[PDB]
Amino acid sequence: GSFVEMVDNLRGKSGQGYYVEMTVGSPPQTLNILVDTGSSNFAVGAAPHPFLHRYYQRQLSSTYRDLRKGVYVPYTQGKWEGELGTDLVSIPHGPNVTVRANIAAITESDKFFINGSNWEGILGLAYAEIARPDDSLEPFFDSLVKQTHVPNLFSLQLCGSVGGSMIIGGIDHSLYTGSLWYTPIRREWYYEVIIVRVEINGQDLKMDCKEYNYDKSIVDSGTTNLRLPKKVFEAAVKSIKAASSTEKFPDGFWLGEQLVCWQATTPWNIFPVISLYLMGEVTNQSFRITILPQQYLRPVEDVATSDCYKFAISQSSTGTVMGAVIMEGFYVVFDRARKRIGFAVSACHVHDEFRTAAVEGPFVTLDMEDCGYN
Ligand SMILES: NC1=N[C@@]2(c3cc(NC(=O)c4ccc(Br)cn4)ccc3F)OCC[C@H]2CS1
Repeated sequence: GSFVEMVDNLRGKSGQGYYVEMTVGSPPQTLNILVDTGSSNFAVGAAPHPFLHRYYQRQLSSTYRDLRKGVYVPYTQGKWEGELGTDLVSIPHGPNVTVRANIAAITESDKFFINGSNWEGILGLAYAEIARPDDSLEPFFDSLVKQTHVPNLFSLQLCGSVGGSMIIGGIDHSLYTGSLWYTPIRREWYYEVIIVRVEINGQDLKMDCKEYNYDKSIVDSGTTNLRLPKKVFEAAVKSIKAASSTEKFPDGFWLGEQLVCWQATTPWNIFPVISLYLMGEVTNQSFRITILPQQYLRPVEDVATSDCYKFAISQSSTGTVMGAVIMEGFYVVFDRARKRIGFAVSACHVHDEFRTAAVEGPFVTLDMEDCGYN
């Protein structure tokens, strides 16, 4: 019921995302559902795709209502297609409630499900504006807040076989150390934020800060990498290269086109910290989040032809995406009631004896509004 009963309600595997158990229909059908703050549709497998463990069978549900409307969602790395309806939805290890939510019954997809994963649909937690087919399709969390007395916020602790917590309706103070710092949500569509400054190992990148948000910056648990606009990526790598001079590496590595390996002997110490300064709550005030190489150098456990690592910072043409690389350092509070997102040092982030992930402030930063793109 309460927040204790929600601790540790997330599961997954490295590179396959975090999922929460949900029930849909009556009687309740159990599905595992990818937690995605980067989209706004609740969409589940509804047909026996050979790689799904379980799927939504509408014919078995007494409370199912056909909306007599289809939906077609292409995106860069894939597509799904489905039939809109509504049904009763519960979260067993969430608040003690049942709600009537929109469901897209997925009937055809390409490169949407992961071969080998233990989830079979997606929970988009972002805002109606980016819901398919349009913002009249009320996102799940909107329905949850409207139909109940669950407070309008949730928080995510992503750890990594991975685990974590999704606290629906509140904050659990044991999941973080130090204090929460809040950045405003710039516009309620994605969880858009504004980055005001970037440092590699204390050294500023000294770019026009608008480049950091071209054409936007988002917090997205449905993306693995920290993704950076192309110009920003170029400068960051050039600067990460300079700082990690001790060893040299091929161009293909930085591009995520090869891995690089060490004996059972990783010198994380040879790699720099990365700091993002975010717009703060108050005029001219910012704060910074700092991640370790333990967040951006990801063990590739599946290398059959060989301890290898993927460089998990990549180029974007869609703006900055603070994906799992960022969120695994932090307890992240999606404070929808106050249009703000909070960051605190996660009690489960992977670090060593030399260095920690950090959230520090306040700092004084001028023209922070100028960093947003229009
Ligand atoms: N936010 C995102 N949403 C998606 C989307 C995301 C995912 N995510 C993952 O598989 C995933 C997450 C975390 C880790 Br760690 C590893 N993998 C799977 C299918 C999707 F369709 O939906 C609409 C846009 C699309 C791309 S961007």
